[PDB]
Amino acid sequence: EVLEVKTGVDSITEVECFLTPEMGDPDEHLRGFSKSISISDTFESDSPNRDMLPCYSVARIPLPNLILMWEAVTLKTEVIGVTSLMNVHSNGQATHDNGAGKPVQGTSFHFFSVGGEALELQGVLFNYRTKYPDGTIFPKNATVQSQVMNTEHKAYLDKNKAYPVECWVPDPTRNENTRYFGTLTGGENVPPVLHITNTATTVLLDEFGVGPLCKGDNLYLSAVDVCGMFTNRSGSQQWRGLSRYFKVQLRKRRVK
Amino acid sequence: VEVLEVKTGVDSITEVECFLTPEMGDPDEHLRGFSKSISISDTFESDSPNRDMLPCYSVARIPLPNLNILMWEAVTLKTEVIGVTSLMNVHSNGQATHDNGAGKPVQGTSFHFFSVGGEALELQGVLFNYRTKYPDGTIFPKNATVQSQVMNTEHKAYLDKNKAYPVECWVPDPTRNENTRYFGTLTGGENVPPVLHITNTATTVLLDEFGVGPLCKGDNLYLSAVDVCGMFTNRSGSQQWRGLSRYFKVQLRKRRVK
Amino acid sequence: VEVLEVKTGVDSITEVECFLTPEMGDPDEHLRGFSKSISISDTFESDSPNRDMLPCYSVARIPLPNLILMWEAVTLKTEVIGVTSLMNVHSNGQATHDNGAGKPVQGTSFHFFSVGGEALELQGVLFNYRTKYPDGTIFPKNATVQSQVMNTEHKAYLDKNKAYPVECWVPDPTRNENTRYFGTLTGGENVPPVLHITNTATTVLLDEFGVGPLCKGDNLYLSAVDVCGMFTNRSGSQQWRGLSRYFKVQLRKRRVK
Amino acid sequence: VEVLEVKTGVDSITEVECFLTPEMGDPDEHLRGFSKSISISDTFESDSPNRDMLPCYSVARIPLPNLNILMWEAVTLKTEVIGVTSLMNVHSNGQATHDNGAGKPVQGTSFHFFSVGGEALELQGVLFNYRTKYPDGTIFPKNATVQSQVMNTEHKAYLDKNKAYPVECWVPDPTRNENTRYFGTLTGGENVPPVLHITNTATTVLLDEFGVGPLCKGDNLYLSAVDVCGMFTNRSGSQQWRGLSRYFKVQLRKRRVK
Amino acid sequence: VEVLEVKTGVDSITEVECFLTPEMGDPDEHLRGFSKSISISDTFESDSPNRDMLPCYSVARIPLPNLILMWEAVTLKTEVIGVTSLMNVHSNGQATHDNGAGKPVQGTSFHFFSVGGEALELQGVLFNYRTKYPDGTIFPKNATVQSQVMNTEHKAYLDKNKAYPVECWVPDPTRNENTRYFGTLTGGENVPPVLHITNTATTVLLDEFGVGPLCKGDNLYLSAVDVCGMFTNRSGSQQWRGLSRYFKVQLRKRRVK
Ligand SMILES: CC(=O)N[C@H]1[C@H]([C@H](O)[C@H](O)CO)O[C@@](O[C@H](CO)[C@@H](O)[C@@H]2O[C@@](O)(C(=O)O)C[C@H](O)[C@H]2NC(C)=O)(C(=O)O)C[C@@H]1O
Ligand SMILES: CC(=O)N[C@H]1[C@H]([C@H](O)[C@H](O)CO)O[C@@](O[C@H](CO)[C@@H](O)[C@@H]2O[C@@](O)(C(=O)O)C[C@H](O)[C@H]2NC(C)=O)(C(=O)O)C[C@@H]1O
Ligand SMILES: CC(=O)N[C@H]1[C@H]([C@H](O)[C@H](O)CO)O[C@@](O)(C(=O)O)C[C@@H]1O
Ligand SMILES: [K+]
Ligand SMILES: [K+]
Repeated sequence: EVLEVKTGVDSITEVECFLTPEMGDPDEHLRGFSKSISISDTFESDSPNRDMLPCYSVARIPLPNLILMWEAVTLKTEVIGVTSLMNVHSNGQATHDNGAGKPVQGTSFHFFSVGGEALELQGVLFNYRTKYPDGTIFPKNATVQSQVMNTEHKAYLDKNKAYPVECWVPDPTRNENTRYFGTLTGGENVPPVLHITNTATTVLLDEFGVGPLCKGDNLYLSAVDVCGMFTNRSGSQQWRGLSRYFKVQLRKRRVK
Repeated sequence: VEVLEVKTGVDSITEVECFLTPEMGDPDEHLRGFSKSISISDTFESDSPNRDMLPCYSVARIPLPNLNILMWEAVTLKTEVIGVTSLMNVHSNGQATHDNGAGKPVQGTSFHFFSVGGEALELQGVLFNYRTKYPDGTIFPKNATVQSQVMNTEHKAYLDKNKAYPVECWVPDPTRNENTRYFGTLTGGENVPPVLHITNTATTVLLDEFGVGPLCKGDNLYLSAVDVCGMFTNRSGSQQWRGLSRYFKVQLRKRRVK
Repeated sequence: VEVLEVKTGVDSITEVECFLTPEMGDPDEHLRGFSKSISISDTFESDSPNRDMLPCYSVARIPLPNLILMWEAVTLKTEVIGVTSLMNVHSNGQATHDNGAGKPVQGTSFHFFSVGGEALELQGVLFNYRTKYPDGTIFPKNATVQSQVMNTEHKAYLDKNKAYPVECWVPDPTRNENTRYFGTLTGGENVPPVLHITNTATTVLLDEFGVGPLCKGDNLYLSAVDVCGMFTNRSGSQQWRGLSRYFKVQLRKRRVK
Repeated sequence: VEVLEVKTGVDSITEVECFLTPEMGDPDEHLRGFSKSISISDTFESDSPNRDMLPCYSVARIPLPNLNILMWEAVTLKTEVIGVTSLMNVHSNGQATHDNGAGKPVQGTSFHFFSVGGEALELQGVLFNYRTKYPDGTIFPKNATVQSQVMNTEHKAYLDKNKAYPVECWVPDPTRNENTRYFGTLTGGENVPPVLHITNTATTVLLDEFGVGPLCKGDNLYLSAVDVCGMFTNRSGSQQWRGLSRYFKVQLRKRRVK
Repeated sequence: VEVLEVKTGVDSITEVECFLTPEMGDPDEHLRGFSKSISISDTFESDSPNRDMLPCYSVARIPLPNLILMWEAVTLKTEVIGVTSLMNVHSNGQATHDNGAGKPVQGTSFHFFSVGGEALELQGVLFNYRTKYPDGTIFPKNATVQSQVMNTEHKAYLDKNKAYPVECWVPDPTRNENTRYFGTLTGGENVPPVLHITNTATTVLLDEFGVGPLCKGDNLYLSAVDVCGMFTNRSGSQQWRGLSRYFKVQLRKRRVK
């Protein structure tokens, strides 16, 4: 039972933060990058290293202690550091003789969610025989059906640096208390197109005028911003991610 | 059928929620969601695709709570492609984009399609090449002539079976389908990027201009889909179609008819 | 003419539903919907395309129930029929790369449709005024170099099928008061077809005064071109490929003076 | 001026319909609508384009019915590029896309621009390379300096002559042009596809935020255009700009002013 | 500060019109609007771009009529000036193919503008934290590996021209309450510039409460980046090319307490 919104000065609050990307971080200098990508010699021997796998980012944000629940009403969000991708001089692969370095480009996934509980995930595997590495949380008891839909693969995005992007998507059969948005753009030559502005707001209310309700006074923010790949001089390629800004406005809602 | 009032009350609404798996060909026990690698005939008349090389339309007939004249009326749809991020696996015996590079991602010709109706989707056959010999186990335009390459009105069918109706020879029949709402996009070209959006905040309203949605004959709801995302290229250069499942959530209400 | 009131009642509306087949050239008895392989002239002066290499505008004149009252075209639903046929990448096509699938239809496309109460009015514009157009086509006559940009002599009516080459003629924007036309040229050898289908989309044909095309002599004119791109066979030769277009038009009776 | 009421009555309105032809260079008696083949200087400093290699802005000054204080106010515009299908001629001395293939279509850098005003379009000069030597017979930014490569406010002109103002060194002056409405898109890149839409159902309203359109000084309407569609590549690989004409229909009404 | 009513009367509005020139590096006396040609470091760790190879943010502080009342920015018209200059494909560029025209400016672009009542607030993000940024630039200091994703130490104001490298800094979304900013990064070596011009488009600068940027000390801050892409020289060497941006801002007097 969702009842009335509380009003008055005390009745609203705001959460602001940045979620850093988790692209694999293969050494102490490579925060925001994955390990260079290697290709298995056969389909059945696919065995990616942990540091080669971008993962979902998640933050649980504590809210002012309050039945009243905080209701998330609006979101401003954008990718932070878009202009860093203009560094075309840091030992990249020249576009042609005497040219500048190739910029970050290729397959991207840009995703964010705001919810009153952890994002609920459904597993789908490109190749069910992929051996996922220690330190990741991946679909278990994979079968050939996992390549299209195996309803056994349910999870909560409840840990950082853990749930690989390629194994998991938001579960559309759940997530009633979350609003999620994502775009996959695939292809090795896809250009990043990244917009920034402090004038754009997304409303998180459903068709009944109710936003995510924050259980235990916690707000869940999740993101992925794989921008593409950086190509080194040698031709090796690494995923590159960037952080995402969130500003969420919340109001006190009475519930029964 | 005269369409009369909508029934109200707690009893008057129901939801259907499900996923339709893709039917891309499934050439062996490890390759669910993929087709056989594509081979090319040497002439038009020798085009003889194997069944497991042909993506087919997916269909589900969903029984609804029995009525009875009341009919369930489909009012809204939420839908999306499930597993979009799986296409980020660029390390599983793909063809390197260049020396030392990552594997080429799934890309190229795609068809994304879905429909919700109160009866089977009605199909019209159109053939790229009327001399194509379609394989046993598929249902395809019969008595094809050269006119079948542009329009032959003999080729009518119902999407009434799974793993049967090849995508490439059938489309929704625009002269029929009064009791279905359908939506599709073909994006052709060997290098087209998949652009796949997901969100739980988007709803499609299924009502026509008179405020009437599909009416479920015999208390059955028909959901149909194709989500050929593109082709996967193996190390050898061979290419296979790759498809993904589609989620449907449909809200229905009871409607009286006479 | 003064346009007056719309008639009402059961008898006052009618509907036209049909398809227009493409006219791409049809170079032999197996290649309906395709053109002849494209050949290139050595010079502008030697450009001499054969008839079966030239896509043409499609047109249908549809008689309406006999009726001063005129039928007024109010709405249109339209789509390209057979879009999924372009997924046949296994039929004598040039491979994308070694061991790869066949190339799909792609490259230059023209998608066009019109609904009018009389024939579509055409204006001729020539890429190359020295092109010798073939017998059996209807093309701009007395062409001069000015025909490459605008020669007002080249006026015609789209009044015959398999006759008016697409590359020679466009809708005349200076006329066509009694037609609604819509078209997009997307040029380039690698452009991807993007073809949408749905039975939920309607185009309203009324102008800014609330008046649709009025059907002179109780004839409705439908015109289309749907050159989807080119098919490349294993030799590398390329042919235009077209598809049919569905039309459903709702009409109502209108009094005029 | 003080803008007062609009006149009404049958003869309070008039229409202008015409077309503007492109001025691409016209290098010989057979090549109207094309430029000369494009060549490239050996140094930045030696850039010296031929007149016939430089597309120019098109302009027409259209006399309106004599009024006298009343002025014609331009209210709406319909406009269209004329001859878009001509670009389907891929069989006329073109460079084949690959062995045995069709000719390459017109593609690459385009500039599509149109304006409607009650006086000549006001131009600001900006030079890619301030040391470019512009040819006799063109009107170009004079006394160019390195600052002309980004902004030199000395370079002001009126679009008041045809075959004169090269496209590449002039743009509409956004600091002026209060009595004109202008619209343009530059799409740059050697493989850019032309995307040209035609319809007689699209109208642009020319009224500003105060409900006032361009007011035609001396009963003259000014129409300006550029429609460089891309480049045509011939068999040798050499490239020429190709332009097309633009149709304009403008509706005007009588406005009292003081 | 409490925001109260807008003042009316003829005296109550003003307008600012200006252009901001690009700061791409200007490697010599002939190359205003271009950067130095781009060179690539031999190792990732040794990235060390020269100052004249780094485009920077442009900023102008514009004094307003001296006035508690404050000038409130309400609307903006803006566009890139000189878009057609990119049609110069004949000035010692690299031919796209044998006998072809020169490659146009293309590839990675950043188009950005802001209007505020105080300096734009910046947050630093580094592609490579071991990049040695050159003397004469203002760049994130005490860089660590966290600087490659988010190091909140890297805060700055866009308070100087020719100083803040584009690749190091973005608008700080956690600040800028009194600024409206808009930007698009389009990355990739072959992306085509798509540049629209028109004098008919207005951006409204009011927030959801109907309040625009309020100009502290009667100064308006305008900021811009218009890196259009790269020019490729005949040798293959590449230089960033930028263009100026026009701003017209309408302001009104607002009483505050
Ligand atoms: C951004 C960056 O750090 N780029 C460098 C990359 C990068 O650190 C790794 O690829 C991340 O996984 O490393 C480059 O050098 C590597 C390792 O130092 C290569 O020379 C590879 O070294 C190996 O030892 C290895 O397995 O990592 C052997 C392998 O054969 C080498 N690979 C190649 C393609 O030569 C790199 O080029 O990948 C340097 C780059 O600046
Ligand atoms: C628009 C323009 O001015 N283009 C010229 C460029 C340009 O001035 C610089 O690249 C700006 O940084 O210079 C070109 O010639 C240069 C020198 O003027 C080259 O020959 C390079 O000269 C060097 O002395 C240098 O380091 O700058 C040595 C270097 O090896 C040379 N680089 C190459 C690739 O040959 C140029 O091509 O870059 C001429 C161009 O018109
Ligand atoms: C995803 C997958 O299984 N790929 C494998 C394919 C397919 O099994 C068949 O082509 C299906 O027809 O077969 C290969 O021999 C090949 O063609 O190079 C090896 C490749 O690793
Ligand atoms: K007319
Ligand atoms: K001005």
